[PDB]
Amino acid sequence: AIAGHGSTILCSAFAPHTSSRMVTGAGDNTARIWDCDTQTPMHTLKGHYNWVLCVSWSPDGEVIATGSMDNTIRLWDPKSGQCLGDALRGHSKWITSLSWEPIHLVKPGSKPRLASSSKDGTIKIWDTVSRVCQYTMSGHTNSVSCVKWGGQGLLYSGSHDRTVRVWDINSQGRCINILKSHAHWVNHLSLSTDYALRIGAFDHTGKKPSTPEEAQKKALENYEKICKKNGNSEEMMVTASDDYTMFLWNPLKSTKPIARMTGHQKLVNHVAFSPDGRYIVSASFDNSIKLWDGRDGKFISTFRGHVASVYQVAWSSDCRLLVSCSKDTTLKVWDVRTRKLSVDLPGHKDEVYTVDWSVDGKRVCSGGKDKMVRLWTH
Amino acid sequence: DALPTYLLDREQ
Repeated sequence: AIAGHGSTILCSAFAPHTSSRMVTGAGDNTARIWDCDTQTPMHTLKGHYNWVLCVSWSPDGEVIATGSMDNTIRLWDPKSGQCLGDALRGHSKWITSLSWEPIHLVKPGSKPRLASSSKDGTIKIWDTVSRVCQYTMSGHTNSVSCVKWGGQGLLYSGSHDRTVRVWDINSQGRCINILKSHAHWVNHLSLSTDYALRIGAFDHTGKKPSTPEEAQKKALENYEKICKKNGNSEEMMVTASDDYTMFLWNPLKSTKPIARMTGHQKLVNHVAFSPDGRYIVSASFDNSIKLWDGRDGKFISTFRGHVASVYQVAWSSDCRLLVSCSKDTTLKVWDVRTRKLSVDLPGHKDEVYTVDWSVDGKRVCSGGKDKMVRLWTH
Repeated sequence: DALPTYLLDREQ
């Protein structure tokens, strides 16, 4: 439990290379990097005129992107704490999501691009080095909820228009498919591989590549490690919406859902594949968390114990445990093998808005309406 | 108020 934020915390993320570094965003228009070894602040990121809504590390660990209510995006250096230039303008409403291009589809010695979605129904591709809007993906007729840069050169966006759109980065922003199965606001979106996409060339030990060539190697190595289970690369996608349901996809392979996984009694606000894509877990406003099979999408078990709406879930690296935050101020980490609660955590005094597992599975962070960051260590 | 991304455009 460490202070240092003047407003309610809205987001957080651990470093893809170490469990000692964590960035976070609040409504005090600032962001902060932390030392998880000493539980103390490190840097303060300033230059935003409004709430910092979402933060996203770079899969190489060199750059920190940040999205805000002020319709702009800022890139930062995690060690120095300096803004790497002027803001990234061209959005007319607030930023909803950030998605980085994975290292394996990125040339060695070169830096990965950045994708951002907004309430303006568009998604802009930025050049992090040259600082410019390379592409502007538009076509959604309502707010875009979430965007994910797939490890196969495709970007998937979900929106309030009950539609999930697929974008091709190898065709310079061309839209190749438009998925229409949902019947309400698509709230979130998770890929079977976005753990590998997030950590790029790093691993569970934190071993860094010695040369940009090695980074190009391990990036494709870690990605093929997971997306291949039959002999060829296959990445899956789950969507969550306000129609109480979810859909499993193999979008490139087929424009039609693999399964319609149903059973939640209220809207599904968050969904997350396992780090190995084996399980699927969904958090909903009916105070429940349901567990599904990552391969075919069959219902497995229900996680019970929350008294209020569940806001978000985060997977541990060992694919056995997972942590959740809810409106009822508490954090709970569940065990997939016992299909029930592992240990209950001393939670906050108010609503908890964000959680995260460290990549090595050592520490767990959280923050919310009481303006206080909390760190838990397994 | 300062609500998160998913709680914007949501009411009590």
